[PDB]
Amino acid sequence: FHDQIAMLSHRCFNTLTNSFQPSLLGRKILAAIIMKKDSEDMGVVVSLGTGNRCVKGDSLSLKGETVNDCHAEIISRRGFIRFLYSELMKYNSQTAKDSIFEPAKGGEKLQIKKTVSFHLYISTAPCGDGALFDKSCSDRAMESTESRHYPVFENPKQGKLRTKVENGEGTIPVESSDIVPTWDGIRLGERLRTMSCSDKILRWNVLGLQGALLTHFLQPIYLKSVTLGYLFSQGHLTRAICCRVTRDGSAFEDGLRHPFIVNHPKVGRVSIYDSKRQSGKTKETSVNWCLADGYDLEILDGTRGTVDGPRNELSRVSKKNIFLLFKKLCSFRYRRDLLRLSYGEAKKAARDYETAKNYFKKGLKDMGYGNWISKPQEEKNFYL
Amino acid sequence: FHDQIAMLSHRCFNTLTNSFKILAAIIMKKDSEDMGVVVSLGTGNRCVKGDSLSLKGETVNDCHAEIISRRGFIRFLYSELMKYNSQTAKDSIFEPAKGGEKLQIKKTVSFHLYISTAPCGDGALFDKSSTESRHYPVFENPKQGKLRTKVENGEGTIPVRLRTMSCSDKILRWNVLGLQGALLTHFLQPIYLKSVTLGYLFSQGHLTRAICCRVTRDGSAFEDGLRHPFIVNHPKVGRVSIYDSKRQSGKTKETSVNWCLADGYDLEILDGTRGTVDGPRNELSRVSKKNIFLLFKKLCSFRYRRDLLRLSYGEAKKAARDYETAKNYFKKGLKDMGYGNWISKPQEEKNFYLC
RNA sequence: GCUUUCGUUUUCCUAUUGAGCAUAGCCGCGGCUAUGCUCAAUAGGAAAACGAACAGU
Ligand SMILES: O=P(O)(O)O[C@H]1[C@H](OP(=O)(O)O)[C@H](OP(=O)(O)O)[C@H](OP(=O)(O)O)[C@@H](OP(=O)(O)O)[C@H]1OP(=O)(O)O
Ligand SMILES: O=P(O)(O)O[C@H]1[C@H](OP(=O)(O)O)[C@H](OP(=O)(O)O)[C@H](OP(=O)(O)O)[C@@H](OP(=O)(O)O)[C@H]1OP(=O)(O)O
Ligand SMILES: [Zn+2]
Ligand SMILES: [Zn+2]
Ligand SMILES: [Zn+2]
Ligand SMILES: [Zn+2]
Repeated sequence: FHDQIAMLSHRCFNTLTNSFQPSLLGRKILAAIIMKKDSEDMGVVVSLGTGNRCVKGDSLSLKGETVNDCHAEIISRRGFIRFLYSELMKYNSQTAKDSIFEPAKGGEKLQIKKTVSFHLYISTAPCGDGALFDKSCSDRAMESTESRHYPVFENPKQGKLRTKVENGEGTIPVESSDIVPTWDGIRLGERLRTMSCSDKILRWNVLGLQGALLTHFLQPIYLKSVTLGYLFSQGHLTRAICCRVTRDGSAFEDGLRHPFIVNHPKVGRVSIYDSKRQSGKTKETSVNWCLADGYDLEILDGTRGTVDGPRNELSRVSKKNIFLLFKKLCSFRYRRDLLRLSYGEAKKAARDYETAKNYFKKGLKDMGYGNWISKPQEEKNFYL
Repeated sequence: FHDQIAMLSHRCFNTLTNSFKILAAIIMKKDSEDMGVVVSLGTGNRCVKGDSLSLKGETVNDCHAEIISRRGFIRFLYSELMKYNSQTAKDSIFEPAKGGEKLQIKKTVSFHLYISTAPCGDGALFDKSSTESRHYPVFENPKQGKLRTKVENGEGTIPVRLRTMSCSDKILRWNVLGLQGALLTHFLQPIYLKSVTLGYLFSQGHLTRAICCRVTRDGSAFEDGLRHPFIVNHPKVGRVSIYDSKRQSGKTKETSVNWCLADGYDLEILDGTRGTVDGPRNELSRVSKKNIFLLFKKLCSFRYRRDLLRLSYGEAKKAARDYETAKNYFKKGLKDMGYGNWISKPQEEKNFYLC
């Protein structure tokens, strides 16, 4: 099953970039999101991302003209958001049966179908909490019929909240670092910190894959499976994405309001590993692709968060673009009240998601993990 | 021009540190031909917490670079005014003012400011997106111009628990109310700046709004209301031609450094977290409000002014009706333009009697 | 001891400008056109070795 998913992703990517320059043959982390219409359906790759770089501290934009992280699975979810936006433009009364959404209780917001299953394929494991192991301890693949998760908590430093920092390799925890995120502080030379990968999947599961922007229109979309081409671990990943939150009993889950409930998807490894993995050859290119694009494999610069080339125009997976798509959806959905408001105010306007996020940070702090280190408030709130 | 200012400031810093990062400095120029000499110098990017507050004003609060440099310059001005006498008025930079009651600085002498980076607050609100003489600010979003308060454990600010105002705001307060401090308006006319040199960041519209031109956004109705001899100063804004192109994202030193012309080689170190001298003995800071009050009392005793020897620090500060009116009008004008409310500390901190 | 940014050395290619040597051609002893090699300056792309960025697994 996982072998089919990996072959699907690799085939789509290779058939897309067959006629491009050879300079794309270097080391790259390839991450895709594949949809399955039903159990018997073969499945089609619905979102493709590459790139392993983040903007520099000076490169940050007060008008949202950068992609803060160009990472493989992060770009994969940005393309997934673009796919969801495109589908919501496609979604209507006539194509409801073919579409991938069905209205929830009251019809205010939609949810994915139960047959339609989402599977996040990644070449390697997500950075941060999901990478607490060693290469020589990479466990093999077994076929378990049960859906029961077995997370591991052997050390108190496992499960904390971590951040990836510019110029700084690895993932650094969210300690009680009293440096409040401030814009001009960063400009004068304070490091920029970004929420890590697995720490940004805990949210996708406790809160939603759609982010806080998209929860105004659809119910939280949950991963149905995570397939890893490399660095797969059962307990570590299962803790990192779904059950680090509920280590201390159901008191965390029961407090969380519907529909923002925890969810333990199925995890898996590709049937046959890929032999080639060299430490070097890492390139600044980032390939972004959505299913609605066609044959355009957009190329970006991760050191600067913009399109590769001397022109270096605006990309399409950036906060400005995603907010333009937000405005397009609002115009399509007649969301006039939210159509004339700002960015951070729009993120906070999701009362349910905001309260769920606050409960998330409160519980993460109570279990001795950490708060939710964020960007400066004037960077997460801008106008166009 | 501005490259000369930067080189002079940096060589003076090196000269002070030969016997032994952000920087602000104030230099004096007797004339165009003269090279110029430093009078104030400071560093630092820290502010005290909410637990080290002093009811008697024994601890310095705002430990940033520009503010401590201004302080130090105030101490130099106290020493320079004390050195005045009728025998050596010609060689001194002071001359009697109108009415003969108060001194003033000479017309040829000018004061310039160099800041190694854009000041915090409204001075670094721009992303990557000396021929002139007119000031042209930029007003793009309502966020620009809002008063900001320093945060604890950080270089940045937050828009408007102990709270201190941002560096750019304070350098607006100087330009409006002069550099002469609070207790020296009895005997001294206000002293202003002439130029500003931002050696590592620069915007021809952002700094002029940060320091000078934001009190002129809604017209010239703020200068006329202010009473003479208090006027808004517009220093000439410049950037060093060749700058350090490389940005350090690592940790920095929190200790502030200060020096003034009258000190000589007595470089002083402070810790911004607490507000005391760097040392296990927990020494009293020589630039604290206590020392300023003591020097003011010494100046009144020397000048045979027994009138102000009875009053306390707060009473002496409010005794000058013109200056307090100028302050109150400045704060009201900042409030009126929708830039926020100047967070004034309670009067109990500065209302103490020496024992 | 594995896990983004700075640089140093070497190699290769493309583009622009200038000089030296040799060959073929033409015009009124002189001058001009084309080709091969060497050097000097700048821009872009690729690879190898080494060094530092801070900080947590
Ligand atoms: O870019 P992403 O990795 O997809 O996540 C970004 C952003 O993180 P970045 O630092 O990378 O920009 C925010 O994460 P933090 O600021 O907390 O670190 C978060 O928004 P919040 O700050 O409100 O949590 C999230 O938003 P969402 O919840 O919708 O997924 C989303 O923001 P964008 O939609 O602007 O990309
Ligand atoms: O010593 P500084 O850092 O340069 O600032 C202090 C103080 O500011 P902070 O308490 O924030 O550090 C006062 O500002 P407020 O807090 O009261 O708003 C104000 O003196 P006032 O109490 O009279 O306002 C000011 O300037 P000034 O020279 O006019 O006094 C000066 O006070 P000191 O000169 O006593 O240090
Ligand atoms: Zn990552
Ligand atoms: Zn689980
Ligand atoms: Zn500052
Ligand atoms: Zn001005």
